[PDB]
Amino acid sequence: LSAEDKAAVERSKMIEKQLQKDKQVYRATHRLLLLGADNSGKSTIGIFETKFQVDKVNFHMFDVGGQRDERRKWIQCFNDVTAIIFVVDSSDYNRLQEALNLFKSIWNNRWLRTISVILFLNKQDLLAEKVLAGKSKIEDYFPEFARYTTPEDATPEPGEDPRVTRAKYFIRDEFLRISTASGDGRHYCYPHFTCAVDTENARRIFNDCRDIIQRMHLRQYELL
Amino acid sequence: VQLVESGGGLVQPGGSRKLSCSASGFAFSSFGMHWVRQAPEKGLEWVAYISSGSGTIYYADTVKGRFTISRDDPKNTLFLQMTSLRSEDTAMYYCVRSIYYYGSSPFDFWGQGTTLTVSADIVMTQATSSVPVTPGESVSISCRSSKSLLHSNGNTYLYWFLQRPGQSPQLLIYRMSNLASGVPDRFSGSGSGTAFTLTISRLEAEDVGVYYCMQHLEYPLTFGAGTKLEL
Amino acid sequence: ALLALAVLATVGGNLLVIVAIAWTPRLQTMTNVFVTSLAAADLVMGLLVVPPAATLALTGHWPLGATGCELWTSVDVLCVTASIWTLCALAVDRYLAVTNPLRYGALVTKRCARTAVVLVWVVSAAVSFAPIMSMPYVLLSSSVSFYLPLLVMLFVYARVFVVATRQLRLLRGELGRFRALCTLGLIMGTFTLCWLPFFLANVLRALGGPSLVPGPAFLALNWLGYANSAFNPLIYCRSPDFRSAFRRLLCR
Amino acid sequence: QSELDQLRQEAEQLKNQIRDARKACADATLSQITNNIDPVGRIQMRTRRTLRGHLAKIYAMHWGTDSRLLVSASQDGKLIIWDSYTTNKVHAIPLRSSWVMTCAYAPSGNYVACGGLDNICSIYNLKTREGNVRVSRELAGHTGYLSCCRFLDDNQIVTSSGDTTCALWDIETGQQTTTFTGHTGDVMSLSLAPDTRLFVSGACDASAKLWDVREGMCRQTFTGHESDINAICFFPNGNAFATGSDDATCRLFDLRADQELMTYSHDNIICGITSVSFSKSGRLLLAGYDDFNCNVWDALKADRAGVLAGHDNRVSCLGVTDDGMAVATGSWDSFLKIWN
Amino acid sequence: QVQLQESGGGLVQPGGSLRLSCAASGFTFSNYKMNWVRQAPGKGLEWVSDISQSGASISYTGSVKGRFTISRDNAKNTLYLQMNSLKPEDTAVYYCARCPAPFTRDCFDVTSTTYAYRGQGTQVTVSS
Amino acid sequence: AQARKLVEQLKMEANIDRIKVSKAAADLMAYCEAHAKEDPLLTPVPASENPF
Ligand SMILES: CNC[C@H](O)c1ccc(O)c(O)c1
Repeated sequence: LSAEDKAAVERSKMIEKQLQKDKQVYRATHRLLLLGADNSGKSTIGIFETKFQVDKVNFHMFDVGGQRDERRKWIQCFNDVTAIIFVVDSSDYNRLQEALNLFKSIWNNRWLRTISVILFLNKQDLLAEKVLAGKSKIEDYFPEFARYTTPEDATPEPGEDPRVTRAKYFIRDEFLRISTASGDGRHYCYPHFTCAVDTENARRIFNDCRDIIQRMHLRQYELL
Repeated sequence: VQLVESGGGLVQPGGSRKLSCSASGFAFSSFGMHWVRQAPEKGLEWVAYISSGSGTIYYADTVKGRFTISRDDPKNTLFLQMTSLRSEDTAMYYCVRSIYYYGSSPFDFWGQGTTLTVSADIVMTQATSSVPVTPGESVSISCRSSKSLLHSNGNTYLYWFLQRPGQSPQLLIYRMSNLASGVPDRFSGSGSGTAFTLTISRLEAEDVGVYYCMQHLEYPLTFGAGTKLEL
Repeated sequence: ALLALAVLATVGGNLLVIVAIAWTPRLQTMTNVFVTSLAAADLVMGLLVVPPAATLALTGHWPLGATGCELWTSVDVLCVTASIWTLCALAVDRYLAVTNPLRYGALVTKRCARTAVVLVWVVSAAVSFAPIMSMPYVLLSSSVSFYLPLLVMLFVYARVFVVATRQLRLLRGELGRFRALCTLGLIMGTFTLCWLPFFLANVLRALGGPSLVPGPAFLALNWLGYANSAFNPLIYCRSPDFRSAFRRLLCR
Repeated sequence: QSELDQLRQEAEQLKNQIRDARKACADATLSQITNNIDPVGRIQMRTRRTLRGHLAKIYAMHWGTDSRLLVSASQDGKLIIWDSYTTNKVHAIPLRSSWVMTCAYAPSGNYVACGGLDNICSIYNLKTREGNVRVSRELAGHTGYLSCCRFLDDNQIVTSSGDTTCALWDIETGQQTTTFTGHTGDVMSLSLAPDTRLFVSGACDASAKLWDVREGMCRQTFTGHESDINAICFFPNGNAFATGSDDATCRLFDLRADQELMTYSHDNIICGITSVSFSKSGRLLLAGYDDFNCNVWDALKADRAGVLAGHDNRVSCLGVTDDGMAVATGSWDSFLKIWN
Repeated sequence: QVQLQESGGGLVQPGGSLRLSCAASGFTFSNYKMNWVRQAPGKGLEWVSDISQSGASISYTGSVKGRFTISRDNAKNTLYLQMNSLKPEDTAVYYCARCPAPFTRDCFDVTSTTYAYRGQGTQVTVSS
Repeated sequence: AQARKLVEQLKMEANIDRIKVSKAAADLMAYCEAHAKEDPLLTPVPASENPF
């Protein structure tokens, strides 16, 4: 090994030291993919990146919004994120089936089969206003709503009309049915009712990511 | 890219003195630094070297134990702490930048230099220490080494430097065949182990000076006597 | 007899575990830093401890001499202490991974792992070499080598068991809208069955006349304790990556 | 819609005429005339090098022209130049966006390029007087992710993108000079001809197209696959190319025959192809798959000659040196392997 | 190449019946999950129904449940959609769409504006 | 006029002067046999001149 070869080796070692320093911060950061629609309202919740540090833990959420309507190719880049945040407009019954289809495709994709999904049902105030209005009917778009009953484990807010609770929990169970139909436990769905003036969404994401990683650690240690 | 040296002065036959070289215009932290002196009646002489990141430090036999070389990357400054100065240390000291990776060009830039006045090594031989030329002609100079500079890597660690009168030396050929960036294509380097030749086809003005051959095979770097191209 | 079988099993398993961790970048995790220490301790037992005991049992006397007996006893004590404290460190690492999932990477880093391993080996060296460097000793050494790691592992694994059972029940409730016990029981039961009787009898030898338990029973317990080194690769290297590395190395 | 009916009619007529014209040229098959040549034998390559240092999945790699240096792109937002002979890291280039999808190395070795979900192709100067690597130009104008980029010279680069288009760029001015339109789905790969006068592209429409760089028009269209084409590679002599798709098949197309020559598939292969390449003689076709493995194919006989096993995750990229001396494979396990 | 030809669409009265057929060629029909997609005038493309590779799993949109029946003939490489009790809201151009990749339960981008593996469409008009 | 553009492109593509498949296969085989001598991947190279 000539002197220049040794110097090149030393430069390579310096590069490796820098790489290790970068590896620390890379492992300390959790990446989230933000998915939704035009009317979902995910902007309140061409890549729109944001960073927040709830409880000293760093989170980095991405919103891909500069592509065409076909997403079967570029969505494979996000096979290693901690969680996917799916935002739906709960008050829009016309677009509900499109959201359900997108959720099913995400859940059953070969490369996205291990990613847990945090489900945000965004416009709950609009949902309550539409349900109490009585003009629009859920059974028009979802015929099975007529045979649906409120779950025994439902926890409605005091003062909330039982009709609003039934519609809310039916819409939630629509996604939960897809989530529980496959995946055999490698990944989970965390549904949350949201609002345009909600200030606790970061805490919900923090708790969901904590649960996801704890479940992953339990699974990898043969503790289920 | 600029290298500026400061700290020279007249010291007693013996004493201490610190030389500083301030760097600006390039990534100082990514380059290895060398100190090169030149006695007023002699050619270039390698003094010391500090690697990028200060992991490797080398000294010449004549200064080991008396000189200390250091760098402070925050301020982009190179230091040469000299103690117990002797009568043989009267010279002009250059700080030379050198980057080391596959295909790099070490010794590419030399500083201006600061003048200091006191009150198992490869021998590089350069015959014909004087050559008269005429503009518009072809000239050729040769440099011989005690040991073959081929390393079985395919690389021959032989370097050519040109020092114009009153200026700092500049790199011409690195690794015995590659033309340094910013050098006219008239210059050409060729040769084999222990026998090297530098060819200047159709020499023009500003080509006059002293040409030095240097080896980079084992780190006690040795220069040639200089060719001293004349008119 | 079964002596040679145990020696080859221990040496081969632990050496294979060490080599698989060393040559596979995928297996070079933070948890496997402690697995390397456990495998090194078990390998050194299987190489420099068990065959001396077999030779002494067959001949009735250690052939090395006065220095040989002291060196053998000290090496045995050091290896046992290192193995048990490495098991405790593995338990603590699992506890931190489970109960602090988000901050686990910052809590248990590379330097922390190397420092913990070095501290474990230094403490075991001190415990083993205290009589030669400088009833009370038996009690104190046994309490620092077995009982404290036992208590720490029991607390850690009770916390882990509670968390795991709660999560399993939550998941079962989630999936029914439309194994921690086996793993933890194996991990704790193997260690407790292997080493608990020996240290129980040891404490008995100090506190109260040794007669309470005769000589042959004591040596048989020690041999029952030695079996823990052969079982450790099975318990702590059943991960699919470990099996894949084993399949690659043996077939190549 | 009588007018649209008429236009669909003319297109059906021309597509049945083209199909008939191609049929009147298939006197025999490639497998028919190569049945009398000796089998290539069994090829067994060994992992000679393993390049470690990337912190996440490797998405792309490109060999240098000197067949010693190579550049790799990873999810960690880093570009690394490697010395394959000594495993030394020559440069480490941080990237603004971590969603890179392609990387390229200029044939002169002075520049590297990269791009991805940012819809921008960034050019990096490797030889600066300041001693560091600086971004030299950010080529903007694509509306859709960058999927492939290749240098023609130090001032010309061809890109493929997710807006079903390809572009020819002038790096000095940063402006598109030629736009290649006609694909229906996302263009996933491109391959320059040896003379760089033409290039082929594969898109997410089960079709491949041949383009003229100077004229900027489509010359021929090749439609044999059944799903999206992920990889494309020109034959060494420039008269053919190979494609890999999600149909779990590789296919060979001839330029002057205007039809496919052979299919490389087996009933037990059900995984899509991510990358293809040729040995410098063209006799061997190497293809990477989703099942963590790479297959070596007898290109003239459609026989599997060997495998390249040893990656722990999906093989994302594949390349062969300009002197045909080695093969480099990138994978989602964050490692690169050199095979021989 | 991949070709999908839709036929059987026409003009019917409310409460009438129609049967649509989608003949496929250029790919292994039995390897893919198949879909029916429609586009009402002045509206975006809407998913209607899907049939699995073997036909065991069937899904319907809510607006068509109980009135539409989807089936496939793997031997004949054709897809059907029997439509009963049609109402004026069903007036649209019906497209026979195929999932992009084989052996997958997921189906991406079948309702996109420009999807390659989709037919030209057949017009169904329900009016009195 | 997307249909008109597609029809024009198809008209352009229908003017290609095609050659026989047998000739193309023969030319591919000839290239492969001619350049088989310089192919390290085809013939494993001895370790003496193998850079890896
Ligand atoms: C000879 N058998 C020694 C046994 O392994 C042993 C281990 C640890 C101890 O602290 C001890 O007092 C004895």
